Amino acid sequence: SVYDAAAQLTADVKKDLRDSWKVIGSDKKGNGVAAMTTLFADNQETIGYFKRLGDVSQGMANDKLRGHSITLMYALQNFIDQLDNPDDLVCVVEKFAVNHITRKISAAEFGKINGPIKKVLASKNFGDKYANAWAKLVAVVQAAL
Amino acid sequence: SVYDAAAQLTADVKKDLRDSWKVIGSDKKGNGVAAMTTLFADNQETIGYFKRLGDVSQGMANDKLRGHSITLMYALQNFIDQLDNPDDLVCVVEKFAVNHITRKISAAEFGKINGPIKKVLASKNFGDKYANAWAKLVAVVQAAL
Ligand code: HEM
Ligand code: HEM
Repeated sequence: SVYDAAAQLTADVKKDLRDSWKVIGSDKKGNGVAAMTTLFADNQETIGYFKRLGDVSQGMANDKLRGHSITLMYALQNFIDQLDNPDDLVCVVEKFAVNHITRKISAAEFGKINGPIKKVLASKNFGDKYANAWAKLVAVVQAAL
Repeated sequence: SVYDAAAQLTADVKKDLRDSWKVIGSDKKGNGVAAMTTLFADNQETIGYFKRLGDVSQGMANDKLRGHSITLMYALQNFIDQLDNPDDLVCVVEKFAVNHITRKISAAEFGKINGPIKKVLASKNFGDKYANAWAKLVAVVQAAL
């Protein structure tokens, strides 16, 4: 249940998400591409889903990958801005869930983004505490897939 | 090209876009839904394209419409944030262009959004100069359609 999942975002979790987002959200292009390049490197079996982006190994030099990556960060920005209102958070989460259901992405495979996020956070000196908070937000999307 | 259309956005135009967005972008849920409802009210022929959203006459109460509307405002947020780097603006514009090309939305039809934006701007007392500035931004996306 996406609603029960959203309820897991307690005061402490929301604070950790906001505090860490202030840092990682400041460079959407850089951290967005970093997150994607990590996903492709750690889970090569997911590259097939991104055929439209072309040669993803090119990283920042790939215009389609850069456009996709920046936009992905705005989806996260959207989630963060809706933390105050559960009903709005859920409707935006379900919107993005549809974008992935149509691409045949399961909850299990969507969860593969946790590794990349933990690594991007770690590179900014944000440890497991923050990685776990972000896993709870990702879990809300997983509940809708 | 799209790059040409973006590279032409002048300092004055960018100033007007940023000043007006400071206001209309501060209430994404409210202004996003208002923009969509106005599109359906003045251009009823577009309603069919949004069948996935269900009964759009439900307005704010329609969770699918609300989720879509909030997300549309973040696409605009994305554009505004990329104004000083045409290369990044172009790659995000092309990304959203694909979302519409796949739905068979022509450049002419995409331009139907200008009416709603003009009315939303007007509700906050931003006149013709501002509407013209936004039409130029919309024209960048049209260059990709
Ligand atoms: C924090 C997690 C993630 C977020 C917020 C997110 C967000 C997005 C957004 C905003 C889009 C563009 C939607 C569209 O225009 O159709 C997208 C596309 C896509 N996502 Fe994700 N995504 C995430 C994780 C994943 C993961 C882990 C996978 C795969 C294992 C995945 C697979 C896809 C695919 C295949 C596309 C289509 C790309 C294209 O052809 O343009 N996403 N995602
Ligand atoms: C300021 C201009 C506009 C922006 C920034 C914009 C942005 C968006 C975004 C972000 C999406 C979601 C893409 C996806 O998840 O697949 C979308 C979907 C869509 N847009 Fe637009 N759009 C604009 C104008 C228009 C206009 C004028 C039309 C029609 C005449 C249009 C038709 C569509 C359709 C049919 C969808 C698919 C809705 C669905 O089934 O979820 N858009 N748009």
